[PDB]
Amino acid sequence: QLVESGGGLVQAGGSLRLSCAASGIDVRIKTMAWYRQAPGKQRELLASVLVSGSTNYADPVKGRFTISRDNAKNTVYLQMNKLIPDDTAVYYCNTYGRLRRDVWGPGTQVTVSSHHH
Amino acid sequence: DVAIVKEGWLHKRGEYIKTWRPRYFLLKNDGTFIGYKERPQDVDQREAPLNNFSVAQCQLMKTERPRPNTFIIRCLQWTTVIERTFHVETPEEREEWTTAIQTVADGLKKQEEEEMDASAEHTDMEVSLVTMNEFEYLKLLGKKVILVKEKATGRYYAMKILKKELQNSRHPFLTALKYSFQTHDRLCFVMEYANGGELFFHLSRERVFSEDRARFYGAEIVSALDYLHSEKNVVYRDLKLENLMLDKDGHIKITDFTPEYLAPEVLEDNDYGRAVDWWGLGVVMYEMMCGRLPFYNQDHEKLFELILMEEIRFPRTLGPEAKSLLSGLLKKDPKQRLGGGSEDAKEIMQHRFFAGIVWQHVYEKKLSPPFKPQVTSETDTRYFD
Repeated sequence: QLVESGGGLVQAGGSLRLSCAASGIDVRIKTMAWYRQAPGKQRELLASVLVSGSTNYADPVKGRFTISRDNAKNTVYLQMNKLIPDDTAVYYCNTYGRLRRDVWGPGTQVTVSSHHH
Repeated sequence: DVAIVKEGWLHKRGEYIKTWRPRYFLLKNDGTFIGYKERPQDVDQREAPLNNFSVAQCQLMKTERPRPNTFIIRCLQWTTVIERTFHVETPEEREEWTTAIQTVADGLKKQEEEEMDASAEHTDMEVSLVTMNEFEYLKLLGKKVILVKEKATGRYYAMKILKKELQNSRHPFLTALKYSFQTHDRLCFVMEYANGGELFFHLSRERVFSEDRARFYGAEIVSALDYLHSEKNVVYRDLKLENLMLDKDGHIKITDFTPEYLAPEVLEDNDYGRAVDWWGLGVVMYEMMCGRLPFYNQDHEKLFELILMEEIRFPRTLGPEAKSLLSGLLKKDPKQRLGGGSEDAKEIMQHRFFAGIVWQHVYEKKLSPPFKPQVTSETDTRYFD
């Protein structure tokens, strides 16, 4: 079981940190990755962290997002800096096995607004 | 940390001889399913096993044939999928064994999927990731081998097509499997085509080969077996006269398009080893130089019992070097058989029968083929019955 949290409404240029809390499975010995699904776009990979700690990032998030693992909390974080409105999506976290079985958590909604309405 | 999950005596049905062999099998948590002649704790662990199986992805079936309390397992031996039949004295003992094997097998699947989660790379975390339009049909060779010509390059090949029911090995005396593709119902093997015919029919028409002619064929076979053993660490297993063909120039091509060939250790249900290839070489070279099999009988019970118990008689026409080679290759104990030692093929290469032969020259096809097939073209199928 994977539980995403930490999302909400933030302003352009702000920041957020999402958390992927695991229970029943051990992220310390699993390659962990973050994803996002836009309103009308295909779900895309954003960042992954290997068991060794090596990280890889996709093009739209390089230099803005940072993936990290907290072994003590059995949790994987996604630090989201330099946010822009195009980052609006529901973000997901997953292992490899759950990815190929299409097993996904509820995800956490991230809304980046240009201004307060 | 490998540990024994269950061990005990099982009766394993012979695969060729109608018998049940008592064996002491150890089932370990890594899936190894290993059978000995005696309990390892009774012989101070100093004896090698007779059987090495793996119950990974196994299938289990309980049955009352031929005997009550029988179970059948379809498991693996290294790379080959096999099927073995076991017997125990009570139904409760069979339930314990089938449950223990199945529990180990399920634990191995979870370990596997745990391992894939740990070794998944960044590309593996993405959300998503030859054909018969090529090649031209020409003729037929087997009963379903067909002769094809590649549309793109214009090269000829023999395509083996099989209904759904040694890839990277290259050697001058081995048939190269060049392409391998499949459909929803068929498997396709595009392999090189040796149109010189099967040695089985060439020997059948000549009755007997001279010792020189047999020395030519044997030397090229030894060259290929040395490559498979030392470079590919593979046992060919299926060395027989029917799997020996000639190319257009008369050189050997071991192909893969017969109880009389079975080595004694295989008849007694021990795992295949390198020495079974040298036994097979002994049988084919005996056939070539004598014009008949060393052991033969219509009753397969007699045949297997001749192979296991009776001496090979050599005709008086055989020279002493030829008799020494055949006697060494056809030793019943694989540990005493020529080529069964650590040096493997070098034991045969240094035998007096091959004296004066430069084995690098054999590899380079510098031996003189004693018979040149009269094939007019690469489409000439005159040598296919």
